[PDB]
Order: sequence, then C-alpha cells, then structure tokens
Amino acid sequence: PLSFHVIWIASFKQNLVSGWLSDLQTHTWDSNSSTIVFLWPWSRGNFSNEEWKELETLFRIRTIRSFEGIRRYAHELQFEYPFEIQVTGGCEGSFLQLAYQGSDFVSFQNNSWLPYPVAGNMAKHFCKVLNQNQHENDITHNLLSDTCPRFILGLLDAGKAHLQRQVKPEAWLSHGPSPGPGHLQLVCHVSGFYPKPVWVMWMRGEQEQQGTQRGDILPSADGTWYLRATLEVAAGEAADLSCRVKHSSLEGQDIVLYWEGSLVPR
Amino acid sequence: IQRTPKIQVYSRHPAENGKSNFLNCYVSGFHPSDIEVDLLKNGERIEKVEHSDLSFSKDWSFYLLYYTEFTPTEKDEYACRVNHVTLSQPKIVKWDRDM
Ligand SMILES: CCCCCCCC/C=C\CCCCCCCC(=O)OC[C@@H](O)COP(=O)(O)OCC[N+](C)(C)C
Repeated sequence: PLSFHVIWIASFKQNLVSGWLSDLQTHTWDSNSSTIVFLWPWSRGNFSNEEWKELETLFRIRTIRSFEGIRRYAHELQFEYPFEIQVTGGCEGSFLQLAYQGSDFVSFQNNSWLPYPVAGNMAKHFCKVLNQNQHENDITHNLLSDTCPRFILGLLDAGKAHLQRQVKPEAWLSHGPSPGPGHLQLVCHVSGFYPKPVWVMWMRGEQEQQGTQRGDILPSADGTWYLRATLEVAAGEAADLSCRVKHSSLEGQDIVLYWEGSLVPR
Repeated sequence: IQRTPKIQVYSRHPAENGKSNFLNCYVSGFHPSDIEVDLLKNGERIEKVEHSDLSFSKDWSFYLLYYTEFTPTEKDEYACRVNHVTLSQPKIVKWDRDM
C-alpha cells in the first residue's frame, strides 16, 4: 500500500501536524516558525522552493483557522473539556477523516463533510459548520485529488534511494521470563532489519516448530525494525532447537542460531 | 472510550556488559494521548530520554517510542514506567535480559 498522508492532533493547547509515508515520518510543522520542517533531504519531493512557500502559507492559515475554529465552536457542538480531535488525510484514491474522543466522527467525501451515521446529530451539526464555505471545501477536494497525487509521485522518486535500501538483521537468543512449570521459554530476538517483511521460526532441524509465537514488529529510532519470537517447550526437550531468520537483505543466506552453551546449560 | 497502553521493552543490540546499546520502550494503543513515560535504571529515572513525535494508528489509538543510549553492567536493572488515566497506578515493565 503506497500512500502519503498528513495527520493533525489537537487537544483541548496542543496542536501537532505531521506528514507520513506509511510508518515513515517525512514532515513536521512548527507553528511558532510557522514553517514546514523537512525531515529528509528528499522530503521536498520534486517540488520547488517557491511552491513549498505556497504550501506553507496554506498550511499556515488552515491550521490556525481550524485549531482556533474548534476552540470557538465547542459549546455549540456540546464538546466537553478535555477532548481531542484527530484527523488524517492523504492519498494512495484519496481520503480525509476526523475523529472526536478517539472515535469516527466525520469524513470528507467528494466535495463536502459527511457525518458518520453512528456519530449522532452532534456530528451532523459539526458538518453544517464545516460545510459553510463551499469554496473552502472545493480547495480541500483539490488538495486531496490533485496536489496529494502529484506530491506522492515526486516524493517516492526523490526518496527511492532511502526507501529501497536493504539493511541486514542481527539476531540473538535468551531465556523468556514467564515459562509454565517444567517448561522453558526460548526467545529469539531479531533487530536492525529493513525493510519490514521478515520471517522467523524456531526449528528442530528442517522442521518448523509451530509453537513459535511471533510478537509485534517494533520500531527503533534509527528507522529499522525489531521482533521477538518465542517458543515454550518442556525443559527436557530443548536440545537441538535453533532459531532461523529469513530476510530480503540476506539473499538466501539465513541467520541460524542454536540453543546451546550456557543457555542449555553446558 | 479510554484505551490503556500496551508497553513493550527491548534493546537495539544483544546485551553485552560494558558495551554501548539503546534501550527502547514502545508504548501504543492508548487514548487519550496525555501520557507520562520514564525509563528507569535501578528504580531511578534516567535523565536523557528521547521520544518520537506523537502519532496514531488506523483505529485512532496513539503510540510513541521512548529510547536512550546506555551501557549495561552486571549490576543494573532497567525498566519502563508508564502512567495514564486508564491506570490506577504506574505500570512498570522490566527489560528482560539473561545475566
Ligand atoms: C507540515 C507537515 C505536513 C506537510 C505536508 C506537505 C505536502 C502536502 C501534500 C498533500 C496535500 C495535503 C493532503 C491532506 C490535506 C487534507 C485537507 C485538509 O484541510 O487537511 C488539513 C489537515 O491535515 C491539517 O490541519 P487542519 O486543517 O487543522 O485539519 C482539518 C481542519 N478541520 C476544520 C476540518 C478540522
């Protein structure tokens, strides 16, 4: 799923705007500077210095209008403090969605804001406020249908270098903390890999051990990923087990670690 | 609808005593976004901790990565301590390593 999107987090105080290529953050908005911070050289995409100036001014008046806009309309819409508004919008096909208090609330479809039905009349009356200026809704449409597609094309091009790099995983073995009585928990850690897709299993020779429980893939600050895979086994049955890792960056040469040495012990 | 954080603790590299490493605490799946997260060394707060920009998942729940550069010793225990409106008390998750 190749997509770019912008998110807005506003808490009622706190106002955060950032841009994302899926998991990867590419832009940040600094309000006091009132500028768009580019997190990578290629974050500018194939867009020129002057066109970025244009986008900043749009981001300028739009964020501050909307932030203060919510800030003013609260009592009307029965918004009780504290509350949070989140929106995300971008393209892949386009989308723009707003949540209130962590739930689906309204979304932008074609040319106007429509209330999610399960969100009551509170959402419908927010849509009346949001659908006042039709021209401003028309600007929103064009941002999503025109600007965002153009942008994501340049961005992927300019970022192709970074985006299609291969970083080899490293792996290691340890004892897991919560084994049942008579049992051990073997854990195989895999870190430092990019891109994300990865394969890891506990093995007895060529036989994959189907008890292998793979955790979530977790991020590292350097942009690589982390995963742990655990296997519960009877203690008298942990001999000859190995952890096998496959990854695009290894070109066929799996990492293979063996449950042995002080781990066994002896 | 309030959502309590999931808290996962991990190191960037295998633990090797006297070798520089990174300690991570990934806190996710929570709502509202107001949260307090500390990395602890021997029960004491670690001063220089960085975190990612606040973001959220498809289901609108928030997530953050906290991390710090550190050098483990035989003696030291590390953990992540989290407080959130969903928690009647700060929740503490240890860094499990073999020593
Ligand atoms: C500064 C970080 C982001 C840099 C992005 C640069 C590239 C621009 C690319 C494509 C165009 C943008 C696509 C998404 C825009 C969606 C339309 C749109 O209006 O999105 C704006 C929001 O995302 C940001 O803040 P708000 O304006 O406060 O949120 C909506 C306002 N409200 C009144 C509806 C609540």
